[PDB]
Amino acid sequence: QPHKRWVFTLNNPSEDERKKIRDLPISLFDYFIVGEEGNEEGRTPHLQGFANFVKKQTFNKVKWYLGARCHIEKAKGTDQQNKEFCSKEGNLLMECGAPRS
DNA sequence: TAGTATTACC
Ligand SMILES: [Mn+2]
Repeated sequence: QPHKRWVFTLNNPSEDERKKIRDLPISLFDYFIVGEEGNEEGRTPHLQGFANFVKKQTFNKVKWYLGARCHIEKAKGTDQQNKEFCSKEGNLLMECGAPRS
């Protein structure tokens, strides 16, 4: 049930929610990336994220760390694929660690 | 899994 690797989307993040995530300790993660997306024409600003935790984490622990309003899923793709997907719009909020095999 | 949404990796 608890799982090491999760993606997340957070739609219309507020400055508070961005700070919560910004302020996460980097010791929590083997790899973590968060991109700001959805800022272009007629479209929803959101965080596009991926977390590879040091330890496996339950669904509700992940929501505690990242925020109540996040949509989260067990990651099916590799760290590298997620790194590319969450970097695709060119405005990264944070990235720490390195992608893992 | 719940929450926010059409954004969400393979
Ligand atoms: Mn996106």
